[PDB]
Amino acid sequence: AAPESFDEVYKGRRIQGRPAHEHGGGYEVFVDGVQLHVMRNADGSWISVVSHYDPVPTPRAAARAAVDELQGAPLLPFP
Amino acid sequence: TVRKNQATLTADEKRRFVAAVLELKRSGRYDEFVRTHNEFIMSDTDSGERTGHRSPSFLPWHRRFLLDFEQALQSVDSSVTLPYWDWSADRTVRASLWAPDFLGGTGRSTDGRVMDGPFAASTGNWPINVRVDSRTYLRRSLGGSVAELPTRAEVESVLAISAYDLPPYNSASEGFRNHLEGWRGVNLHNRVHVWVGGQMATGVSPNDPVFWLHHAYVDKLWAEWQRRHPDSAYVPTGGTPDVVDLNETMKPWNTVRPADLLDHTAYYTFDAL
Ligand SMILES: [Cu+]
Ligand SMILES: [Cu+]
Ligand SMILES: [Cu+]
Repeated sequence: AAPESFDEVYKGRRIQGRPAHEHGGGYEVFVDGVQLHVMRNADGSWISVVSHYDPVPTPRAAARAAVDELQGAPLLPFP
Repeated sequence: TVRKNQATLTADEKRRFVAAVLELKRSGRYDEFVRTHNEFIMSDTDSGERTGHRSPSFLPWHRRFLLDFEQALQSVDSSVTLPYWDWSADRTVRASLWAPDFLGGTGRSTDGRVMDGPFAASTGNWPINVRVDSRTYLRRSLGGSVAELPTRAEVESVLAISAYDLPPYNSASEGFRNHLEGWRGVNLHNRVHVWVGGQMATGVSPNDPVFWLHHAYVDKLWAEWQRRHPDSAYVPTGGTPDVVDLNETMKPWNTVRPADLLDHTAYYTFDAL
């Protein structure tokens, strides 16, 4: 039962999420139109490839954590 | 064939370790370790196949991965072994680990860039190639994303857990493996990744040579746990979908089983256990 979609500008960057090398991936996140690998843990928390050891409660929180991590840097597409 | 506490290495040991790592990087071999690790971190999932992480095989998989890496170092300088980082003891940025003659320090506040030591981008000797963004320099923010490394008290509490692992054998599990990995509880291994920051907090965490010293100490703690719990052993032991059972082989090697990796003394000993 996937989280809702989202779309916002966070710290100057566009982050989007939607229900849909890696895994299944029943949800997709993008930072400025580049797909960000994210994963759901059994307890419902989320992580992304740029914050993989630090569970956050939602995919929007994972997107925001990625923007925080990137410090303005473009994301490269995953595998 | 002895893995030593990083804090005890001699000058010559530090030098030969740094040089062997830099030569694996130059030859292109280092980056394929980074890539292998990122593929498993991106594919291991709680509801599906899981091998390198979030699963009982977290510990023997990283033991074999570190053995592959150590053998590659030894192919450059056969005197070199992986040191370990006891982060319950050496818990500040002033640890000699982080000195310019060893791994270098934390990154600057503006962009997290490591500015000293042999792996600083300015040396020309540590390009970050296998990456998830445009930044091609080693980054760290020691103590930036979590205030504290695990303490010895916290480690002891995990070492006291008698069951190796428990169904459902993933990030939701009780028992030793998941408490050591950190997805439940006081959090040991995951929190160290978060504490270093930079690439160590990401799926391409072996970009930072501290990766190997962190996992060598996680591997030591498994060995310590075995000593405290001689009546406990790897589980599951057969027929579990999506999970590597004791006598099943593991990817990517396909030729080795958790059973072949339980006893570290077949490959190395510690300075003190
Ligand atoms: Cu790993
Ligand atoms: Cu993932
Ligand atoms: Cu790790």
